[PDB]
Amino acid sequence: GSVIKKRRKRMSKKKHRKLLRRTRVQRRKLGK
Amino acid sequence: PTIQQLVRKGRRDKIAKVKTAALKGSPQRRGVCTRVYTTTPKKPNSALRKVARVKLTSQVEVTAYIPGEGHNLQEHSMVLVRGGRVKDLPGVRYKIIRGSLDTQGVKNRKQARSRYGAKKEK
Amino acid sequence: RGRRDDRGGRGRDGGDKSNYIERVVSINRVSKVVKGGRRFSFTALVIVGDGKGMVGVGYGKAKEVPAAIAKGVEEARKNFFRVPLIGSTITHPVQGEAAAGVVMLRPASPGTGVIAGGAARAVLECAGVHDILAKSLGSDNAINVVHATVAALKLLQRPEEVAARRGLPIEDVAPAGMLKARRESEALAAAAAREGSA
Amino acid sequence: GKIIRTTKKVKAHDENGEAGIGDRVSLMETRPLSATKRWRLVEILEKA
Amino acid sequence: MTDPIADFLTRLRNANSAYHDEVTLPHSKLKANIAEILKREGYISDYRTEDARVGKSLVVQLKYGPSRERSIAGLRRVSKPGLRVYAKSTNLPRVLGGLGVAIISTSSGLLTDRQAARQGVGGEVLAYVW
RNA sequence: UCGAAGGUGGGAUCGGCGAUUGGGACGAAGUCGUAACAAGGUAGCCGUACCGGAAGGUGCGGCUGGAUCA
RNA sequence: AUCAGCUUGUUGGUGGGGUGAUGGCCUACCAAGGCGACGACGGGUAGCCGGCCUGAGAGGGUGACCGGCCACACUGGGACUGAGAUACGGCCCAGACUCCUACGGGAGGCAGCAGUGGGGAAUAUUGCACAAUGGGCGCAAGCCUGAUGCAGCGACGCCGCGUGAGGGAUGACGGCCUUCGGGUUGUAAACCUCUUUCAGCACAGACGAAGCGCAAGUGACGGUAUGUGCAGAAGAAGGACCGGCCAACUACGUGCCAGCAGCCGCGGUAAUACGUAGGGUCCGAGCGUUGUCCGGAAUUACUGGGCGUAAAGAGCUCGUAGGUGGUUUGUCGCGUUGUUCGUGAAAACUCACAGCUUAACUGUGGGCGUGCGGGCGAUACGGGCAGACUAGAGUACUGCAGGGGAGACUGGAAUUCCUGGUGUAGCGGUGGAAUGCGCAGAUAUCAGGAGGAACACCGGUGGCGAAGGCGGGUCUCUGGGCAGUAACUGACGCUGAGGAGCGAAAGCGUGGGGAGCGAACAGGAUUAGAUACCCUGGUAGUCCACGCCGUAAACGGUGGGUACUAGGUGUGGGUUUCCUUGGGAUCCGUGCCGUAGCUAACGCAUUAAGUACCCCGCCUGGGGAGUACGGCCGCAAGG
Repeated sequence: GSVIKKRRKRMSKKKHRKLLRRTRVQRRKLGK
Repeated sequence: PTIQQLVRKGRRDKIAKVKTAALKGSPQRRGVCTRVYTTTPKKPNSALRKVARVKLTSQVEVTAYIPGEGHNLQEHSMVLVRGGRVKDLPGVRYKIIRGSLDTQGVKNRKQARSRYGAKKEK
Repeated sequence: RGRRDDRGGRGRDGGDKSNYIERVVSINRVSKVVKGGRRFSFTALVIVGDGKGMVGVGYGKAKEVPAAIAKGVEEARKNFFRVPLIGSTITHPVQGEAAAGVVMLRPASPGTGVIAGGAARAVLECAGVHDILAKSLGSDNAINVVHATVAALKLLQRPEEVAARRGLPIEDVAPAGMLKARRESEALAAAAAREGSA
Repeated sequence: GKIIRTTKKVKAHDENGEAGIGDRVSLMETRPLSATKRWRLVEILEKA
Repeated sequence: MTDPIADFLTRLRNANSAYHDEVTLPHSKLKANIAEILKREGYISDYRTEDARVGKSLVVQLKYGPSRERSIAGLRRVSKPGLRVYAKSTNLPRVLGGLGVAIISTSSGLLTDRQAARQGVGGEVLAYVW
């Protein structure tokens, strides 16, 4: 179809990836 | 689809989709009103809407709209909030009854007459 | 469609034969972007018919509303369509499909009334039916439900035609209640016809 | 309208041990002989 | 190969839709009875049973009208494996208001809807043809 | 012998509140850029990795939902 | 199943015990089962039903009145009495609470009918009778009965009746519009006759009682219902709405304000959409709003939907339960079907009829009670059992094609470095340049050496593999496919929830290897500024061995199987009839064009998205979000 749907989805995915970069450490230690 | 697949598991309805969380499945709830501030709607409709957030007896914190020209209610009035729908300010879906326990009916209202609670001329 | 009531001292309004039943179903202004703006035109879906059960379907394109209605009248005039009945009912339950238009046309006992939505109600009120029971499933439109209703009336056939296809002596094609309804409807055709001769 | 094949693990009572696994036994309803042993079997048809 | 009769009526809808003169089939008992019913109601013209690779075969010639137009205006298998549709005597489902017929295989053999009505027996449907 | 309540004990599980913090939705109007839509001015997108104030950029493989045609 | 295992009187046996009665109900011993993806054990909510509401029906919602069952009686245990016990107005104990006490100790129990406080948007009188019907005791009279019969209260609901009728003008007064002519309110009003139900005031006054009673009386409702009288239009209309859907429009007043709105949307000084007025429309003792449910919604599609691109085909296979099953003979009668018996209380529902001034309402008689059990009958189809068959499926035999896979050994061209020649000032790079390598001997060329990776040409719309994927050569081991004959087996088939296995690239672990390319990382340039493209360098990586991970636009965006449905032309594998390599015919493969048919359209179109059957996956507006919480796998990234 259009690539707009694909790109909205991918924006969400990207943002999430970044959010796991920055909290990586914090999730390990707060979880442990 | 492949009717044994429906014998296994399938074909249930979706979700009740409850409209109002006032509580209990009750039509109107009296409430203590607080902070009667006036707001700004969405972009095609610009005005100042006269809302008041109300703590329903049902312990929940909601924000109701006050229909009519003006509101008799000040801070700490016992307003009787029914459920409605105002599109125009987001998150305000309740309307305060006018002509009720505390908030008096709309004065010189002569045509609408059941809503806005104006009693008949003597 | 306004300002039609008029008295003219001119040559003629040209009122004449074929006083048929004519129904205008819908009109939606159809726009077209060209260089510097929009060009508005008009579409009128015109149903014509007589109370025998002959139906037309016309589709008028013009940039005036009575012009589009008149062109739909002439186009349905050019293209009629025969519908077979029993009395004033329909023969048997059908489903018609015009690519998304689903319409179920089911017969009923007489007196019930034409129960259908407005497009199918138009095509059946122009026609020779008075008591059938339809429904418009899918496509939620006027053009596809009119054209789907006419395709549904193309899936109709006589009891006799069915008997002929199978080379069987009727009785042997219908069941008996519907043959009795043939006797009732042809009997009232005889009563109103012989009252028509005198 | 699907004709469902269903199973029913009943429990049953052999005094003489005439049946074994895989057999085609009959059944008949009795008095409640213990906590869910409510069947006794007479005229076992086929053995394995 | 999962349903025999669906391949039978399927082959009659394809050979009927594509303007064919005859059709060839693996002969069986139930297809012979359905072919005999569609003989007796006149939806097909006649069938003949051949001997062939290993087994017998069913060659049905189809009955057309005053031009190329068709007598069987459809088939639809209803008593299909997985939802075999049963019918009490109260209603042998009427088909196309009665103009179509319903091949119903009662305990007396294979009948039509009308024969299942008058003789007072029901117990199946099979495909019904109009 | 059994035994309700009571007492001691360590857990399951359902929630309420919590300084601070993550993101989310809406707001107009603000600041910064201009990533995408035309070959959108480096074709776009998928997976993954790395990096970057942000949109993003690059690598490796893939894909036409790509273009003009050497 | 974001709850997968639970159970030790737990599963069965024997001897006792207990009970009105069978029994892990209980007990001693012995045996060791039992229950679970047809959801066990846990969690959440819930009295169940005749019914009620909605609906064309199928179904959805609900369990108020009336009726039938069940459970409980301040909270939690226990027995006793008795024909019979959750013993509401019994007992015993322990609690929590209210109250009396001379402090030693007692008393309580509206979830009976009234009634009070509280909670709440909200739900009635501390009524009168046992006259009727039911119940108890009594030989009977009779006594008891907040069951019941009635009454009060609330438009809380359903139905019926009233607020007058007939006459009445080229259409008054007043009102508001106006094109300044008039037009509307309006036959409506005033007036003129007439009639009075229902309220009002009078007098008469029930049936309910073929009852009870041996007493003479007896109706709570009741001086009610209802009669017959009297006076007189006499005492009696309101609410919503008039942009669109959706019956019904004009003026005045504010002009992005004040407000409206079910959605679409109306307000920026000429709004039929806001407020007021006229007028209209729709209902009417009511009319609007809010809430809750069904409907429309075929919008969870059994009846009755879908999955190339709109939401939707698991990355791909193998296979457990399951679902489904070619040809044919027999038998059983489990599914199916026919018929009769029993039952589905009454009420309701539907049809007819009777009763109340009518109706709601009530009663009588049918039907309904879509079901279930028993007896008797049928055997086509499904199934079970016992057989038979060769077309599906698999095997043998003869060939044939192939970058199918793994292991091992080896080949040359090219790039880079190295040593040595020959030989000099530039080379490299770009849109144009500069960092850079050079002048210590570079680039260039010749000879030799090292080492790694990738395989030019053949080679493409071509082959093989289940899908990823697979191309230097040779050898070794091994997998699948196709055709031909029909030798064998004789339905062994299909699919496949969970499950195991394979699964590009990137990434991960340990150990090697490291030429070229190269994220990150530098400098140069461009630019307003480049954390970018372009340039020069460059580490992990790319490579091999052994494992992880499990993802992709893993795409034909098309699950697997099967049968059929006009053709035309390429090319890949193999059999055969004819000309004699050419053509035909055939089985399997892969492309391009094309009818019918299909589709929302583009398109598909014998390699279907066509016509049908079988099984699986999956979808239910967009965001929030393939995210949180929880669990599982993983070294981590993460899935």
